[PDB]
Amino acid sequence: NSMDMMRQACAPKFKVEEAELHGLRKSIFPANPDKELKCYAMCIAQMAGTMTKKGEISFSKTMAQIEAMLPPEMKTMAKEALTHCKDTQTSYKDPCDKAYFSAKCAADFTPDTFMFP
Repeated sequence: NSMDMMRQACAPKFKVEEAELHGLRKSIFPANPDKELKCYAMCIAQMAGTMTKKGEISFSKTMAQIEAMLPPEMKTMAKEALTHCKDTQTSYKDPCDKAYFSAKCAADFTPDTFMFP
């Protein structure tokens, strides 16, 4: 898994622990997480290349990634979720918030669908 290779790259850098991370991997995103957990989600986005140097999330890149990565029969639902959640980042100034709440929006929209490293 480049999923586990992504978590392994980011996790040691943040004050996060296995229970938190297990939760995200299972599409469970608390509404009020530690800042460190939000910044872990940002680290993941950066490594996947979905975060722009200005600290915004690329919808077009995230969409392209789903298209190669998800089971064929999950793709339309995952695309609907990303489309719906596209604007979520625009309500947060902090780039850790943008990345974390973007993923939470998608995870909430269609549970048991996304793979969060």
